[PDB]
Amino acid sequence: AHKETLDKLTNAAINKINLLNTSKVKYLVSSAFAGLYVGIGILLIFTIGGLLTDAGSPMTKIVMGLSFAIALSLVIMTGTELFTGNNMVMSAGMLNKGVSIKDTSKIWAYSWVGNLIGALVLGIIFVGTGLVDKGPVAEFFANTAASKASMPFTALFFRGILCNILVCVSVLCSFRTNSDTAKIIMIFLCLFAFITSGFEHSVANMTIYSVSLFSPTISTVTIGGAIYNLVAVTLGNIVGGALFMGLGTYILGKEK
Amino acid sequence: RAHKETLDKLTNAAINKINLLNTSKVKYLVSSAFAGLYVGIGILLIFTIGGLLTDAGSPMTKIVMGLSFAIALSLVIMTGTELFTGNNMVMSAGMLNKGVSIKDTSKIWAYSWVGNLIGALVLGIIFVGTGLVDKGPVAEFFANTAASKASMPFTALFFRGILCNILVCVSVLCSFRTNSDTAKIIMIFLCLFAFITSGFEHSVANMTIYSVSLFSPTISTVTIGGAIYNLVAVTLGNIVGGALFMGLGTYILGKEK
Amino acid sequence: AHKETLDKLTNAAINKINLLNTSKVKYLVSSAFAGLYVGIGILLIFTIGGLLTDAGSPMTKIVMGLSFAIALSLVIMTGTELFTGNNMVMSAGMLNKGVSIKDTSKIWAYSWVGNLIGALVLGIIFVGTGLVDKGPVAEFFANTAASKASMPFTALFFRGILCNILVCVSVLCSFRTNSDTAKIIMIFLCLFAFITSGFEHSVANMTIYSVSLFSPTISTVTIGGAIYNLVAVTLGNIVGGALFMGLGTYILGKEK
Amino acid sequence: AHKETLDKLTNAAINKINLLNTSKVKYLVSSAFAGLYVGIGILLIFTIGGLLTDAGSPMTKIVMGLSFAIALSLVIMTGTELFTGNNMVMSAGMLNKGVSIKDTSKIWAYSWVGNLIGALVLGIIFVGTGLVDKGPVAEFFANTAASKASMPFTALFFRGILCNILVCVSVLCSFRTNSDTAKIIMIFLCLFAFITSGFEHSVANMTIYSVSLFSPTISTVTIGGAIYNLVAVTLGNIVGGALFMGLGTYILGKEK
Amino acid sequence: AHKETLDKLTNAAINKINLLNTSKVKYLVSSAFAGLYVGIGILLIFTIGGLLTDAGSPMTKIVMGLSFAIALSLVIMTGTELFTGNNMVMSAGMLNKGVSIKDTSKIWAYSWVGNLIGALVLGIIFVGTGLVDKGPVAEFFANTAASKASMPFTALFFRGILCNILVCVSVLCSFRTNSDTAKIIMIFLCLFAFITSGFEHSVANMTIYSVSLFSPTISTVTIGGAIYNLVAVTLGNIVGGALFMGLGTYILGKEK
Ligand SMILES: CCCCCCCCO[C@@H]1O[C@H](CO)[C@@H](O)[C@H](O)[C@H]1O
Ligand SMILES: CCCCCCCCO[C@@H]1O[C@H](CO)[C@@H](O)[C@H](O)[C@H]1O
Ligand SMILES: CCCCCCCCO[C@@H]1O[C@H](CO)[C@@H](O)[C@H](O)[C@H]1O
Ligand SMILES: [Zn+2]
Ligand SMILES: [Zn+2]
Ligand SMILES: [Zn+2]
Ligand SMILES: [Zn+2]
Ligand SMILES: [Zn+2]
Repeated sequence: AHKETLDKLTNAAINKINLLNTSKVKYLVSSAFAGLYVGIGILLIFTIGGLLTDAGSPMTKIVMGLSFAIALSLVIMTGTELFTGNNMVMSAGMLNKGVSIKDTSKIWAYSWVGNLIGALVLGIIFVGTGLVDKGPVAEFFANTAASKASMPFTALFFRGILCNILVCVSVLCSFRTNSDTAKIIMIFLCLFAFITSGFEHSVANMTIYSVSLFSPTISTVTIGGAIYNLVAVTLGNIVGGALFMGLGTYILGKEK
Repeated sequence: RAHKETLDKLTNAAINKINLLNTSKVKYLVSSAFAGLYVGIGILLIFTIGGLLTDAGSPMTKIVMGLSFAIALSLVIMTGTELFTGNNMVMSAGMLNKGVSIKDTSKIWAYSWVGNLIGALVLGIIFVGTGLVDKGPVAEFFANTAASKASMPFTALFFRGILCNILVCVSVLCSFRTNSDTAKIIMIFLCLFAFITSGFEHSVANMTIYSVSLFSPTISTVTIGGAIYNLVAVTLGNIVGGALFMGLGTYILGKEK
Repeated sequence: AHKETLDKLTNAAINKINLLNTSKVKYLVSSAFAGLYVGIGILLIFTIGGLLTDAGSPMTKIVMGLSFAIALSLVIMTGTELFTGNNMVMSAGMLNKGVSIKDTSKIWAYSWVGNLIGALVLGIIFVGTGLVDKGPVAEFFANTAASKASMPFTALFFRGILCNILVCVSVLCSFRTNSDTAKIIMIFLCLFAFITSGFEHSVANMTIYSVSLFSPTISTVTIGGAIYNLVAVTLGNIVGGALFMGLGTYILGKEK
Repeated sequence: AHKETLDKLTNAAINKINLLNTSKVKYLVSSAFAGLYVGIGILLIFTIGGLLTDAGSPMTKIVMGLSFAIALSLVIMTGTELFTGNNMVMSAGMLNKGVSIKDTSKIWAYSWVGNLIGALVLGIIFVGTGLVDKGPVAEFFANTAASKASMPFTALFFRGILCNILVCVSVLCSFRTNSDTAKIIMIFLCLFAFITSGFEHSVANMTIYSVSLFSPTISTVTIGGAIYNLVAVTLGNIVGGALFMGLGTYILGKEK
Repeated sequence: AHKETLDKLTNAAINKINLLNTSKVKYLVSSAFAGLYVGIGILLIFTIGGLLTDAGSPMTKIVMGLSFAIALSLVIMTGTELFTGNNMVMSAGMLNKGVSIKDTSKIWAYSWVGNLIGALVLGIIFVGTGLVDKGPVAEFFANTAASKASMPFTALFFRGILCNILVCVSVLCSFRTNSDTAKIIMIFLCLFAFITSGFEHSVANMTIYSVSLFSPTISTVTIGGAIYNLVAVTLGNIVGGALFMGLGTYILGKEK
């Protein structure tokens, strides 16, 4: 049912841009929450990364992956604005003559900046719990944040592609089912996949660098490196979202 | 995107609460009691696990603990009973939405809080009578955890409670946005897995923690003035996460003019 | 929604006493099965107890509790007469003016005996499988039946209270959801909670003592010690089922 | 509600026999598929039993049980003819005046033989894969076949009884719910129990022996010993299925 | 309920060829995603194999099977064209007189070549991430591709069969249920069964070899060996898929 799906997608895009043109406050607040949601998932899996790494476990990355489902499940189940997901919706709705190229440009920028705000808000709050004053978890953040800002642009860009392919395909999946359960399971599988395989998610990283740059202990990485990671991964996501999933669902769901 | 339809569902839920309180206090407390005892049953389970595993020196203890805490909020959702931390978002949202007053909110918060506590007290007492926390790893787990929580800076507890309710209320929010019960349970399971393992603080869960520690004859790491210090700051944290975050969010996203 | 549920419970209660006043065969044959169904859960988690204990792992209690779900899941899905569950139904239905004190006591007695007959039959058959001729499993039974029969009264009594709160609250959930899957998930969590936490269920114990008594491989049993545990635990279940859940569901769901 | 189920069963029995009298091809082809489907489950959990026993694991049997769900999940979800299941269905239908005693015997004889053809075909093909040319799995196969063909008749008979009580009770559940998801979860719990507990399924054993015999590695099997196990368990199965489940479902769901 | 299913199947077949006859771009792009989706499943379970292998674990093969569901799940939920699935559909469709032999061979050819386009695309992108420049994963990819290539034709062939009997029987299931969750669960089981059992999947192998050839690590892969495996496995699938499931779902479902 590609036609029915492409239509759903396009409506989604129109609804998004409509919200933005109606209330920037509403759209920013909705995106803020999606960032805090994806971020919560990060906090869970780095807390797991810490516990399991300190204990020298081979299962660390598998378990970290199995436990990330909450990040996207919360976003999908609350109907909040996540930038990575708008990479497919805006483009798919754009090729379908439902939204302009500006519309897409505007939703991407606002959803992005909006997601960042949720991540910064979460960062400060977590930091204030003490839970990263020192120890295995605190360190797991510092090291990870360093690893990522230290990788080749090509490596990130491509990691970013494979990631948003998985994310958007689970979003597409939710558009093609009525089972909120099936929705969640598919999100579970895709995040399990993208997390454990080592792909890069622009928004989830906002929480990673948010907590680092806001933590006292963490001296390891600069703000300039956080921008290099987000930009290289962002571009990667955009490609994997718009140029693969966006264009793909349109091609499969046109009618002449 | 179905925010108006939901903010409505919320604003209605808020009304039914203050309505229930106003027609029968026996009914509102007895409900709040079963909720506290339900959230507490969840603490009995994961603290038993917390004990078996720490005594064995496993690195998976906090992970397995968070995973098993699902029963706490699941019972409360599936029975439709009054939980204080859940009303932080409902009453809050229903208030901003011109459905209930500030007086109603603080009435429901108080009666459900004091109500949940009765649930904990009854549970703890009964749990002690089972003899399961006379001695051993579990007793030691309650004893040690009770002390760690009572001896943390105010700010730490405060923020730990904020992140907790954002998760607890959001799982509730999810339940107002789906007709699948299975979907409801899963999301609760995920949100609880997150807040437990991440090390966040839930006031009504702590009532069973302190209920059991203080009531146990052999567990003295406690201090009632300590349990109060915790329950107050964590509760403050929960209200800020439930009302100022989720409550205010569900409304800002739900209005129309 | 408590009016509908309380009404719903009262109807269940009235059906039970109707079935018993209509056919004692049907009601004992339905109780025997519910006993033998819960008993099956025991045979599983004790076979699991023998293997994990003999090997001495910490997870033993946790795995056992996660595996007991089948016990009450068969009872609910087959729709058969479990004594512990009748503590809430008959209790609430009675308070709601639908059933009489005499009706409650009959349904309580007849399902108890019936459940027991259920376990006796399971025991004999299990004994004949040889699965308990000697080794970890038969040892886990022997060892477990001892401690249960050597615990102070109040301990069992309270343990029985907490058990039937969980067992009945899962039964309650199966009255508040149209999703059969959601039913099974809730039973799962409740049975996981009460098993791993070390609470006492009377019907399940009939199977424990059924095997320990029929198996040649002795025990620190002595029947008299089995009647002591079954009597003290049953009273606990009754209090937890009737006084807590039964009366609780009534108070929340009356109308004036 | 039991006549509404007892009715479903009686209709299921009438349709089974209607199929046999309409196409001995269709009924066999269906039974051979059920047999092969169940065997497929065996191939998985013996591949597991081989991996885990070799490494000396205390979890071996527990993981085996947890993974055997696929066996009956294909037979129920595809609607194919399984002998063990026909014990309760044909039995209950025969007691409810739906089908005759000769009807019950044809269905039983054919489905049984049909299931064997499935196992044989699967057995052959599996051997051709080379996965039993030598090693842990092959050893687990030949080892388990022996132990089974070496146990007293009684043991097998009683194991067969408890095995079918469980396999049939899950088949009953699938008659008592409209949730396909629920149907599966229940099959999962029932097989988990009977596998891990130590009970004997006659059709699953066909594949166990199919492989052991057709397998290039000597044996220690003796085909005359394989028949001993299949007769012992099959009879155990019949009792468990017919006398217990069949008779119980009829008794609980009559109308006078 | 096979008539209705055979009808449903014959319809899928008619739609597939219709799609191909109406737009080669739509069809190939649809097959490109199916291959890439199945490939993502491989990327996941080889990342898992690399980690657990390097840590020397006996559970590795078991954890790989449990984590492969995302492969056929993404495909069934996006409604995309996977060659191994068309072995059954086109077979049953043909025998039921909905499509021709020419129609069949076109669908087979185009999906297979379409799936390969997807493998090659996933390959390039994945290697571009550095996640296989060197290490346990990279070495795992290399090592598995070598084993597969260096295996007798008869072995690969028979494993291709059993693999597709499961891949297809899961597609058959998705045709028989309306529970989307039940569809995923059943796929999860079937992919668990064939991965852990050690069976051979043509399309999954496409990404294995796609990554082993673009990958920097030197090994014993040999292109002539990749074609030898792809061919001998492809065949195996065609047989188990068409000669087994196709013909079976036809025989059980025709009407006279
Ligand atoms: C906290 C306030 C956030 C405001 C974010 C607005 C940033 C807009 O950014 C611009 O928006 C244009 C359309 O308006 C697009 O055409 C441009 O591509 C984009 O850069
Ligand atoms: C047995 C439990 C009794 C609980 C009684 C709680 C009564 C709360 O009463 C409320 O208190 C608020 C302050 O918290 C005030 O702002 C409100 O005006 C007042 O109505
Ligand atoms: C073969 C098994 C037969 C069991 C029949 C049990 C009959 C129980 O009968 C009931 O016993 C109660 C107390 O036990 C009494 O309070 C009731 O008055 C009485 O009807
Ligand atoms: Zn349209
Ligand atoms: Zn309104
Ligand atoms: Zn009424
Ligand atoms: Zn009739
Ligand atoms: Zn037709």
